Amino acid sequence: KEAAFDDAVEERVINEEYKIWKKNTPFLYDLVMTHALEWPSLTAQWLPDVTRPEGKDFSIHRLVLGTHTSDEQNHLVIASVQLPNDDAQFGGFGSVSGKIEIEIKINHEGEVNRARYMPQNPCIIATKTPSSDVLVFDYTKHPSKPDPSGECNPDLRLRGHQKEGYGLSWNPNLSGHLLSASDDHTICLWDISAVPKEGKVVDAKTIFTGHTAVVEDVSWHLLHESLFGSVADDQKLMIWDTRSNNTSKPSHSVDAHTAEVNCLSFNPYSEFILATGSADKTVALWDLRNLKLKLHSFESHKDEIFQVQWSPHNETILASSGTDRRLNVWDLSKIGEEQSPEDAEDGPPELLFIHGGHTAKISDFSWNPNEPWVICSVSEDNIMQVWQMAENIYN
Amino acid sequence: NKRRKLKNKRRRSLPRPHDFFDAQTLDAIRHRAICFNLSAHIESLGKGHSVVFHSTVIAKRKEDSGKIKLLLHWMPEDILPDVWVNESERHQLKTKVVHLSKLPKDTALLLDPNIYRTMPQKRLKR
Amino acid sequence: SVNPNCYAKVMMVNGDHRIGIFAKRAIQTGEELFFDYRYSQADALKYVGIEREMEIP
Amino acid sequence: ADHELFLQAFEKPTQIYRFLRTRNLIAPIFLHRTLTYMSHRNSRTNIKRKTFKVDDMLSKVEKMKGEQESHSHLQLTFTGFFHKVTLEVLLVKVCHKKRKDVSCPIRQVPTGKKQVPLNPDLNQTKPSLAVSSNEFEPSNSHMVKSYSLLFRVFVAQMTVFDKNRRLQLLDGEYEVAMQEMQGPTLQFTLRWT
Amino acid sequence: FYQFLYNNNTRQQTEARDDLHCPWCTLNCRKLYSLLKHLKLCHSRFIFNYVYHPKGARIDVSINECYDGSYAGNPQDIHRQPGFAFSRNGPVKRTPITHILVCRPKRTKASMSEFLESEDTYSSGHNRLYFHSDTCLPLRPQEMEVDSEDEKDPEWLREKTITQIEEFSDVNEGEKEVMKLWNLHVMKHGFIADNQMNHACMLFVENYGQKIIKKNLCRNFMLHLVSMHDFNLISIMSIDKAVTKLR
Amino acid sequence: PPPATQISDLSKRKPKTEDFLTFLCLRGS
Amino acid sequence: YSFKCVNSLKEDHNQPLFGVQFNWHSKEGDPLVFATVGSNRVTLYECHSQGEIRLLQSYVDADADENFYTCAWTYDSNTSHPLLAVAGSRGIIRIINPITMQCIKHYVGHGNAINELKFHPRDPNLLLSVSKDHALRLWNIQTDTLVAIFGGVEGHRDEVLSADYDLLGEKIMSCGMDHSLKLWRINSKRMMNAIKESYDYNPNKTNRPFISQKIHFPDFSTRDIHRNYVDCVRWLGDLILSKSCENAIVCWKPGKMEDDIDKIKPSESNVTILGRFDYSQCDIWYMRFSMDFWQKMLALGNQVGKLYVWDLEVEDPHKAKCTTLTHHKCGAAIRQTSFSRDSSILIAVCDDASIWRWDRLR
Repeated sequence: KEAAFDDAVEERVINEEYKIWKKNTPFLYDLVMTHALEWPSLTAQWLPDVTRPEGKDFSIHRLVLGTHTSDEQNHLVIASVQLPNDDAQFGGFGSVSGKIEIEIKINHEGEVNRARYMPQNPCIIATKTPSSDVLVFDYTKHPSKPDPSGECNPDLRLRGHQKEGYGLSWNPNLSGHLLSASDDHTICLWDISAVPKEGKVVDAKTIFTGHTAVVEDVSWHLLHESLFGSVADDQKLMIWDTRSNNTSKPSHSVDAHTAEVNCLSFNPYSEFILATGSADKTVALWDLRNLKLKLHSFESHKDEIFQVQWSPHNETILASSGTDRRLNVWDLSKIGEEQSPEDAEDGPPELLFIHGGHTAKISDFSWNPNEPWVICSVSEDNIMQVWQMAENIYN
Repeated sequence: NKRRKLKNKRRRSLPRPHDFFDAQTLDAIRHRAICFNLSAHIESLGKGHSVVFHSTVIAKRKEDSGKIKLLLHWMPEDILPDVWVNESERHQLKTKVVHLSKLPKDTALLLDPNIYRTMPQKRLKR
Repeated sequence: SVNPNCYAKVMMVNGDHRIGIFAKRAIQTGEELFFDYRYSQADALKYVGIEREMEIP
Repeated sequence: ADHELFLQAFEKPTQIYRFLRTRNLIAPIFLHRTLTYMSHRNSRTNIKRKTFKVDDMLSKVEKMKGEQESHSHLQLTFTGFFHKVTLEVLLVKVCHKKRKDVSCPIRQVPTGKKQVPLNPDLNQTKPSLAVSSNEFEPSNSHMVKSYSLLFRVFVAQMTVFDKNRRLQLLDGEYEVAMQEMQGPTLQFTLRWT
Repeated sequence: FYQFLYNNNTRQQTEARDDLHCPWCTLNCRKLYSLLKHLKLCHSRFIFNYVYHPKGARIDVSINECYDGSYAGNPQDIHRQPGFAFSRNGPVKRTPITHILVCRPKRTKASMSEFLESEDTYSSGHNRLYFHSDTCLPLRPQEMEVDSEDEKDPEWLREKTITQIEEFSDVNEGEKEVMKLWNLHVMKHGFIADNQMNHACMLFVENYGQKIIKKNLCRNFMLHLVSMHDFNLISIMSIDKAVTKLR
Repeated sequence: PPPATQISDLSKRKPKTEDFLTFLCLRGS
Repeated sequence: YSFKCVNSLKEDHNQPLFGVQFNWHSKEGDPLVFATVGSNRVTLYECHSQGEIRLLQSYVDADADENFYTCAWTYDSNTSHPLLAVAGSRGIIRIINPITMQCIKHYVGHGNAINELKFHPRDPNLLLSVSKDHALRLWNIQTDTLVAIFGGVEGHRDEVLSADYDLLGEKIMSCGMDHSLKLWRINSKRMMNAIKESYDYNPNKTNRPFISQKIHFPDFSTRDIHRNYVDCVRWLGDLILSKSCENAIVCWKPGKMEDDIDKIKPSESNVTILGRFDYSQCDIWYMRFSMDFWQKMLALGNQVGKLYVWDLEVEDPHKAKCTTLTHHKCGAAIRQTSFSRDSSILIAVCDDASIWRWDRLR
């Protein structure tokens, strides 16, 4: 068919774009890291803990990931990486021995739909799996080496969701409190701090049934342990508060966009600012007070977006990426700012930066503390991308 | 290595690494480009950066006053949403030129799907 | 190559002459191996004239 | 030698680059205004000190500035068909495409019909009015695109609303072309009783 | 002025349509530095040079002979049959790789006096795709480890030596089988020491002593042993061991 | 070829068939 | 003997022409389609009455700048769609389905070039591609898995260019510029195990790839037949034809005349020569003759453009009553010949892009 023919032509195109992007990359990026992994990982996140060796530009950072394979055993993996804190040190910058590796492997079941570390102790993590039970692990107790027997030990795993799903959020203030979303259209809660030796499987402490559709995103307010919200395919998001009697009636509600929405992100600095993307090539934000009026909308993306995050150390920076194989950076301080015609033809003033250096679609992008100017990103092609923009754009 | 010069330090003459492109796709793209210029005239009339829109009228609208209007329409059928214009500004809008940066969002795929293809093309997986 | 990471060395084993190869320098994963064929200079241009080297100075 | 063969050698690289320009001018790989040597672009500094709670009341400022309303209850009176057989009219509703569905669904309704004579030019008879209720709804237009109308004796289309939340039509007189399978045409005027 | 050269055999010259404008990308460079920088990066498929003009600016261009046009993704995908290639519909085991391309951008300031006069790779890992040495076929990362393809003794060698045995006429078949088993025992293990020589004795009788009964070639095999005892590779108690193993 | 007309040689080289445009590309044949 | 030229067409590319192929894999009443490979073009035609020939769909290798050498008609049992494999100097096999108008089976791995193509008489999914690197590899196209390879350590020390299947597909003769005559028995107990296992393979089953086998020990070999290059040998039932540049065609059988072909041991070295259908004016190799479907009629072209024709009946080289048909218009170089699935239509192809159809005068 012509669609097959055009896709084959498209295969040539993406190779060309990567080649062209590679050609211009050094003059626009201050760092270029690339690594390919044996089996694709759906999501990735930085360990908050970091250490910088003395007299050594390369900084010790640790990343955690899952495993997605065709038919083999999947594993939960933690990998370390070294990145030059000082760029003045010119084996391009460091030794020829390499600056990236993997240290931790534990048998994983299915693929990691979503996994994060609980903030009060990053050692303990929870993982969304194709199975109904949400698995919980701590790499300290479990061996770093993979166990070839195939057995896994999801100690203190979480029950309460009937099926798998997407959406995970630990309470930033309450230890052991996390909200999980599922295809069951229900949001389940657990209290890990209160978990006894009940059998390493914890039933949902509280179950919410607000959204009519498959709830796919749910997150606590970054400042309030009481405030939290959920986002589903219903194109309608609803704000919730703890202990608020029935678990199906939200405190507030609003339809984010005209298409499905599965991405929510509060501003860590500004309490009121809450960023909301959408599948309709559109990203927006709302106010804790002004729910009826959209503050602003962003539509530079050429496809669905479902991953959004606020830049650390930078309240004015928000980023999002999706199936368009593009990553868009936006300046809140530049919303509507007058720009030369050579800028408007390039993009809106609020649009901070656009990155497209990956042949495959990227399913996750994550920055880390202590390094506000680098972003790790995971594409379908098993590629791990870390890059630093030029300081010139932000002076 | 501190004295590491640019990336050019590789070799003098080595066998070619074989080109990824192909011929039969090249001709199809050219003819697709050729038939694209037959209507949009980017190369001939737009100088590779512009597209020509010739105006046609579908309906004639007359109000209570003398502000009789026409609904201008353009042949590519992927053009901007159809707008009402009056009789006075007929006959010079019969040739409208719009830059590529000014094209609407949906027109990106209407003119050519190959401009952007959603490679999965369907929900194989999340 | 004229500047190889490996070199040839004849050896005597149990009354049998053999030739082995050893790493002229320490070598990491995935290297390409080279050694000097050690023909005449004119012969070297005749067959192995490719040197694949950029001059840093 | 012949430049035709010389051009032939360079034709493919140029043809490739011409298409590459076209797509990037539509779907760029990077922001040219971020180029170091293109520094005149985006010359303004990033004033990160600019607050963002100001966007809250500024949004209200534009909203009461941009308050919208619609007439109320479409009406239209018939006028003779012009051509060198009765006529029917249809109304359609267009909806946005969701994640699972491949193409944006559209729903149609048979709004009504009228017994137009066989190409009545002038002095045909002694008029009839088509009554439309408040079928259009801004809340519905939140979930679906704007509606449109169909005319068949023979196909013609005319859309009521735009995504700018502003009505396209008004109570003046109308005369739309009528295409089959200048030329056939039907006339009328719009009312709001 | 734009100069196109084909070994100077055939050449065409054109005149620029407005200055500081890209003929292909149609970018108003507004800087000849931004122009020349645009030329190399955007039009990498070609080469470019500055040759100066009576006005001051003239550019000559030609094809990149060593243009790097090739597929950049997983090499194993290219050689799959069409349809199976460019699948991207499931996880694919692929060899690890890492490259480093930017340690620090130089960020040197623009300067034409130096730029016109001048005009006038930290990889790591198994990058390229490897092939089956035995059959000249592409490998897959799945079996990239166990693939020694090499051992003590190739099969065809076993065939050739057996055939060469039959050529001998003075040897009765009772003896002929003896060294066939014994030799095939040898390069199977590749013993090299006298101690191994003895250890091979009880080893060979242990594995094939029943087959000796089956072939009923024992007496020839004792004599074959005695030769080694004449060659000092066998002791008397070693001979006793064979008798016990046989019986 | 003797007339180095313009940059139009690109517009001469590509549409060699199928109604070559501008009617003047024949000069730089 | 009862033949005359009735048609002649010439390709416009003027490139040297190569192996011809007539779709004998047809059904009764099907259009009589034949194919031919040029330098880089591939062309198909169907013979018609009155001497007309209707040009059919023709393609060109506009990407690989190489001279195609061999081709073989192909058929798919699953879709009932016929195909035709091709090969050339680059040693790459392409199989185009006319129903698909395209080739979607890509097979590489041979060293230098391919100089012979032929299918198994029974299984259409097995093919031998004789190569320039002296290699004899087998492919299971239906499973796309490689099958055992022949030659190797004790194979031909020179390039093989001519090989043939027997009628039942049990022994395969091989001859090359070394003038060696090596054959291998398919029926060897080991092989059909692999052939069965060749049809039983899944790439996702395990990391271990399929194990094609290797052979180095032909059931017989010799070189005494010709003192010059040999390029044309065929399985005349239990008898073996053989043609060299020395302007002679000789048929022969292994060992003594009473010795069974299938009883011959690899150690055998005796020869029984019973063929003298000699010719002339063709002292150069890379010429291939043609056979009728029923193995009853032999026709060979000539460099000077004539024909050398004999039947496979009781007519024997005892007298060799030749039939030297000749067309005056064709004299440059008759590169190949091809019969139909009958003895009625003969198509002779000249090197200079020109073909010359001869129809039976019966």
